[PDB]
Amino acid sequence: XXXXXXXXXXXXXXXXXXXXXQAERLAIRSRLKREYQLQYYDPSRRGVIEDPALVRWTYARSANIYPNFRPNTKTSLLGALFGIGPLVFWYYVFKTDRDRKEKLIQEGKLDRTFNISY
Amino acid sequence: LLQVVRDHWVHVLVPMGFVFGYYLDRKNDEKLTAFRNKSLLYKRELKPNEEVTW
Amino acid sequence: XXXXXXXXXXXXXXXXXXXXXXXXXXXXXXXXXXXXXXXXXXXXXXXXXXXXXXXXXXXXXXXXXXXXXXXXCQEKDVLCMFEAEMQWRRDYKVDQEIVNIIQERLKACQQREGESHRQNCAKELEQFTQVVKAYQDRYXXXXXXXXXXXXXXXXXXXXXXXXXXXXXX
Amino acid sequence: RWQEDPEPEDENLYEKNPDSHGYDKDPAVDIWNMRVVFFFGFSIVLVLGSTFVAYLPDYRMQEWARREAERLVKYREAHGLPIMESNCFDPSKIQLP
Amino acid sequence: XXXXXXXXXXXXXXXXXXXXXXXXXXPRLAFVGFLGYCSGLIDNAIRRRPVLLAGLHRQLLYITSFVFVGYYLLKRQDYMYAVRDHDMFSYIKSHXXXXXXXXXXXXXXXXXXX
Amino acid sequence: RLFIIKPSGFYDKRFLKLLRFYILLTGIPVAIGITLINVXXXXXXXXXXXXXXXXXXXXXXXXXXXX
Amino acid sequence: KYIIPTIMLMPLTWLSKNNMIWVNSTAHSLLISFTSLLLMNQFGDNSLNFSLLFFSDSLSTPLLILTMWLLPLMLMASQHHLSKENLTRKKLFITMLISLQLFLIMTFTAMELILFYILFEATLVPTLIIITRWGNQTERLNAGLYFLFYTLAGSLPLLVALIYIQNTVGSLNFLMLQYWVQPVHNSWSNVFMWLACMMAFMVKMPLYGLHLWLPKAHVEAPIAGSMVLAAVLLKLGGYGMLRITLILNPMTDFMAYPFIMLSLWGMIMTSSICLRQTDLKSLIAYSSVSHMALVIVAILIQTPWSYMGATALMIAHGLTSSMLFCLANSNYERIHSRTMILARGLQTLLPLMATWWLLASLTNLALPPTINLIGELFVVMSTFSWSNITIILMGVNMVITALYSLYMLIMTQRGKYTYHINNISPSFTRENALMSLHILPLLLLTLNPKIILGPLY
Repeated sequence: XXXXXXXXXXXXXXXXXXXXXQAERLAIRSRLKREYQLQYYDPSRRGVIEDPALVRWTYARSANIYPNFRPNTKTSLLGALFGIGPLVFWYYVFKTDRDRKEKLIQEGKLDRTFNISY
Repeated sequence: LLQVVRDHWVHVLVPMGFVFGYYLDRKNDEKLTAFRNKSLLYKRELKPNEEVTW
Repeated sequence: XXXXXXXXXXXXXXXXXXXXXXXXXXXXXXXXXXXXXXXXXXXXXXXXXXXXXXXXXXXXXXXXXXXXXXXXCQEKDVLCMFEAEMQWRRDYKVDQEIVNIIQERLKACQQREGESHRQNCAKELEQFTQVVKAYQDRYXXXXXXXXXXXXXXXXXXXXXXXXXXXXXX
Repeated sequence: RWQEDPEPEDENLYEKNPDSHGYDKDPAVDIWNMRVVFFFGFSIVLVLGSTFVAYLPDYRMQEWARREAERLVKYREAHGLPIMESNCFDPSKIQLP
Repeated sequence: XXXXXXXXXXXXXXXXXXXXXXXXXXPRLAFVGFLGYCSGLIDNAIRRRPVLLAGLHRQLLYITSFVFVGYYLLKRQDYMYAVRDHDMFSYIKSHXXXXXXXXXXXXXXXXXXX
Repeated sequence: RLFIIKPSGFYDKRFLKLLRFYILLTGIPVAIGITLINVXXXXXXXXXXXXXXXXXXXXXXXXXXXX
Repeated sequence: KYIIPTIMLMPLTWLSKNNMIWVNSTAHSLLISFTSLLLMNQFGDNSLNFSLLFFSDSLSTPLLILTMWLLPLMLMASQHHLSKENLTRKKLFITMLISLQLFLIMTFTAMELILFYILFEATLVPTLIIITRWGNQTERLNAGLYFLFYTLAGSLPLLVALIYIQNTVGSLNFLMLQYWVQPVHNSWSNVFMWLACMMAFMVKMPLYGLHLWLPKAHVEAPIAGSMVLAAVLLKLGGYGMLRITLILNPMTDFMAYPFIMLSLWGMIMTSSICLRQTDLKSLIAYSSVSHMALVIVAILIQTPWSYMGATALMIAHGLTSSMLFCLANSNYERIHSRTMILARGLQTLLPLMATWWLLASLTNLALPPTINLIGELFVVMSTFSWSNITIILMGVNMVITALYSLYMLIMTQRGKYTYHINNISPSFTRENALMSLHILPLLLLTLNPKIILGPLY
């Protein structure tokens, strides 16, 4: 997704609220980096580190399936039309092609004379 | 003789189990003796050997 | 040999009249490589063929013919059907490779003429069209997977069309 | 409180107190198993088994049908007009309807 | 047949008809004999005893009991299946009208497409 | 001179040596397989006479190892 | 010849001493698998019966050889696991594989439907105990119950189906006797007769609907990766669809028409999800849905060309997906998590295993004729004779077949591995041997694939 102008450096102000906003971002950034620094720079470890953020990322798709979906609303029915719907779409495509083929075999032959495979 | 028998005891059972399976499954053809010379498809008259082939 | 038709004989003769040059590059390389390792390969093949001496004749091809057709015996019984069903499957497996020989006759025509392609031959073209059309009608090719019991119904379907069309005219 | 739940520990053979091995513990068991009988199946099933597969014992009339077809072609070409297929396993059927 | 008509009610084995000949060293008897040995393996799992295979030698009682009862049980099996067939063949012979014979046909069947 | 990047290598190179040692051990019947075509005759195309249908090998063409 | 030496593996593991066990179970199994290729391959025009109806001959089943191929391979990758626990526990879960091997041989050999049924559901029991134990992550029971209540819910209708046929039309038994079968008249009472025979095999061979049986079994790992190879054997274990459709209902294909359309959408939608998924084992689990969906399409066409592609794909998938799961297990034993993004680093840390990663991935695509080109392409060629529209849908699927393989490669082909400190040794001598024992049998099938596809071939 893209707008009329690409967002990279558009609309920026110093102010007072924005100055403290960058201070909030660096506070968590440095906190999570130092616990990595204490784990990386020692020979006593030998192994793969866990990281709680990455495990929760995999847990977002593998789990949290049935805890969700409790508000179905009209959004779930629209997804059903995009799933079960296209299965019914080809039913009026493959049958019409087969009825075109079956009529040709009995009357007015269309199949090639040099055909033997299957 | 003492070194081989004490160490290996289960190692002999598996190849001997194949021979035991070979003998048992082959002898089942003796239960099905019908259609040996009858029905002309691979039928042949005996000259020296008894009942063509087992 | 015998079964495969192919061309009778090829001409292939060089004249070489225009330009002296170094005779011919194709002719000089052909004479040189014939005695270099081609003659040694012919000598080694002859040395192994003579070393065999004693050889078994062997039966190779098996007989077994007819033994009552499937469209003669009826009613569900294992004693009569099994010999008939083996006969139809024998014919079906051979007819799969009968077409292959006739197909290879058309393959031989394409290379030997090249520029002519469809302008000549005609005999191999007519032979292929007759067999494949007969293979399509008689040996399944439309009536699902191979079955001897279903084959009699397929033959009856073609026979019903012949009886209905001729009666009207 | 966990009481007795904490017991998990990381374990790896790698190279330490093993030199170079695949089997866990004992160098005598490792060499005789992981390199001998592990590779004996590599020599019998793969190398000696390559001779079989489909090559050698004919395998469902693949080579037999070629010799059978060629002699049937030359016989039917000399006498008959129709080549192989014309009326497959049908000679005087008792009506249709 | 479920109800007795010719056979005597409440029999130890058969006694009315003895001629049938029971199976000797049958593959069916070997499986019941295997279960007799198998019962003498899992008994040491209940009462904790060293080695299931090389433990107590009271296993011979468990093998013999399965064979002895099994031989009598399979003797009734061969007997009851014989009586079931005997009454079946007698029903065709006596009535004749119930059974019908048909052989050799040339009937048309519907052929499938694709 | 530099110490450079280090891999395991010792476990890796040994497996390829242990694999090929058992290929070479059963590489002898592969070498015999070539000489079986060379020394012993394979097959010749000939019409069968009514005397014997099958003996040792029933119907086998090409390679002595097939029979 | 086949059964009896397989049964003798049970006293072998128990009688042998505690120091050995694994040496005896693997070596003795390899020589039985050699003898299976020695005798079963011999057949005439129509494949003649082996003996009395207990275990019979093979007509169009070279798939038995695959079960014999995995017979030692289901022990090689399970060596990393089970070693930490008790010696009695080791012997138990080798014998559960032996029991699996005992029942799996019986399914493919015995030419039956009545006694085949009590071997069809009999494979579910040892796998249940295998899945419900040794699972490192939780929800073993939310996969273990789903393992049965998908299969048994669909397969128990075979009792009311198969027995109904033998009570009216002769007897099922030999299948070589089964020519008594008359074509179905096609009525509303005959609808549930066809559905009950199909729905049993609609579960084991995953579609678009009722397909969630398979990913739950794969993601929630039983033991390491060697038991996941037995889960591949269960997919091809429902092979009776080759036998039922041809014999029991030859005229019935009008009711097959909606089921093809279901499996056709079980190709685009099943592949689309197999792109943005997190778990490395799940990206094999959903690709195995679509690869086995190709077989279900081929069966319901009933053309002689389609069965050639059907029988090929049963063996093709049986040694390519199992190969992919062994690679997933080799990363699971080092990183201790099935996450694709976290476990990142080939060639730099895993120099020789990366070439095995390439050969396994490309086999999912149509390579030079190994088995999958003889598998997939044969079905696509047969679908055009059914209808012209098919290849427009089937061609899109051929684009996303790369998107299983290459996405599994690229997301591991980054040589960063900053967070990971483990995986010091790349692969043990057994671990590299696992990868060779899956691809090299398929590389030998390049010369002669006659013993890879044979229903009247």
